[PDB]
Amino acid sequence: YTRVVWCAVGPEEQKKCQQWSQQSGQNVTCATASTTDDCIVLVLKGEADALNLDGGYIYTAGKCGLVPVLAENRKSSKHSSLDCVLRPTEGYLAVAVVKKANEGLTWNSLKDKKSCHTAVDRTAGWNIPMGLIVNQTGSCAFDEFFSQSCAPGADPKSRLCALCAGDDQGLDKCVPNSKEKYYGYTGAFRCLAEDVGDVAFVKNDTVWENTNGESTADWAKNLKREDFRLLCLDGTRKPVTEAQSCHLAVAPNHAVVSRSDRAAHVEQVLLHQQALFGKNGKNCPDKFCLFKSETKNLLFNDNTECLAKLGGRPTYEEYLGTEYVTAIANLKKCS
Amino acid sequence: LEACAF
Ligand SMILES: *[C@@H]1O[C@H](CO)[C@@H](O[C@@H]2O[C@H](CO)[C@@H](O[C@@H]3O[C@H](CO)[C@@H](O)[C@H](O)[C@@H]3O)[C@H](O)[C@H]2NC(C)=O)[C@H](O)[C@H]1NC(C)=O
Ligand SMILES: *[C@@H]1O[C@H](CO)[C@@H](O[C@@H]2O[C@H](CO)[C@@H](O)[C@H](O)[C@H]2NC(C)=O)[C@H](O)[C@H]1NC(C)=O
Ligand SMILES: O=C(c1ccccc1)c1ccc2n1CC[C@H]2C(=O)O
Ligand SMILES: *[C@@H]1O[C@H](CO)[C@@H](O)[C@H](O)[C@H]1NC(C)=O
Ligand SMILES: [Fe+3]
Ligand SMILES: [Zn+2]
Ligand SMILES: [Zn+2]
Repeated sequence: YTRVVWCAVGPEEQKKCQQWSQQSGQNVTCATASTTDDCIVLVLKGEADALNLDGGYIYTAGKCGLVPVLAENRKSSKHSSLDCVLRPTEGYLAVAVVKKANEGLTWNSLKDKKSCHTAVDRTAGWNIPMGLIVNQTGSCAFDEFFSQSCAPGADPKSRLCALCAGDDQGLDKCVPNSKEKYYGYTGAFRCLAEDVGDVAFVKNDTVWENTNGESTADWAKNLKREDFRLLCLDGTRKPVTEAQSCHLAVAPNHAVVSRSDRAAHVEQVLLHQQALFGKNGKNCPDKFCLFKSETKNLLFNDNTECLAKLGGRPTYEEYLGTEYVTAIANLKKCS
Repeated sequence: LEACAF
């Protein structure tokens, strides 16, 4: 009275959710769907209570009446004395990353190159760069801008899925869940690391967390930061240490959404679950860590220090911020 | 226009 039903997107998330459910003594249980939109529909039906969402997906969910409950908060610098749960979120930096060896690729020569995106409809992977590109080109044909891409959730026969690899059997090409090899922040970055794409739209933290031994995964373990450059909007290229002055946008942190009528109970249960399984949690690392998944960002980003309270009981528009909402709205006019 | 997508 009552259990919270989390929605897991794809089978790797479903497995993590099932471990969480077991450890929480079924205080949390799991529904699973193949895509984040299908999870949003399970919550709208009442077949699930909540899930953690990128800002682009919060827009879809919020147009349908779901509300933000708690936000991811990653390691800060300022606000230091404040407990993680009470500290205001800082946003993350959406960036365009290329290889340093691909000399002379800039923001202004992206046309006809190969791109890697976290998925359609996500902030850094899609809404920010494609919104900027539609605006700059004066054209809605963003599906004709890059010669080939991996943009999970697009039509699998279209050139926006031509670079996606599917799963270890080569099935599920372009599905927008972690079974697609190039899904998400770490998939899109891998798509660039392997030179499948010329440019990856991810965030600043991705490049750091998957280079210089920060990841031990096969594909990442040998990557060096100095082999990558960020593309700035003024046409310059900078080292990845310069993301504060060479980003596309500042994104609102991923956050938990629920139906409005279950938001308070979801919130209470999550605060208690993170005291057990969170960053310094009573049962992490012995038993289960809610914010780890071997770099695969399952359910939550691996870099989440806590889920934090939101100030001002914000609506989804308030949480995303007016400017981002308007940019999404403008880009969605193309389709 | 301004509605839910589902
Ligand atoms: C792509 O281009 C569209 C069209 O310019 C951009 O939409 C525009 O967004 C701006 C800034 O958010 C809006 O400006 C104004 O801001 C002031 C106050 O700070 C506010 O008082 C006004 O109501 C207004 O919002 C502008 O209205 C909005 N325009 C349209 C036609 O919707 C969009 O941001 C660009 N996309 C990206 C990703 O940069
Ligand atoms: C880009 O992201 C990286 C990774 O999150 C940030 O570097 C981390 O920042 C915190 C606090 O400043 C440090 O304590 C961590 O140890 C850093 N991690 C690594 C792996 O180096 C970096 O600050 C971000 N850049 C900007 C401009 O926000
Ligand atoms: O709107 C911004 C912004 C910051 C710096 C430069 C440009 C825009 C913002 C950052 C972080 C956040 N916003 C909006 C609310 C918040 C969040 O996580 O929801
Ligand atoms: C399950 O939830 C109840 C009520 O909040 C609580 O008494 C119990 O501590 C919870 N246990 C775990 C393991 O999450
Ligand atoms: Fe995101
Ligand atoms: Zn900025
Ligand atoms: Zn308000």
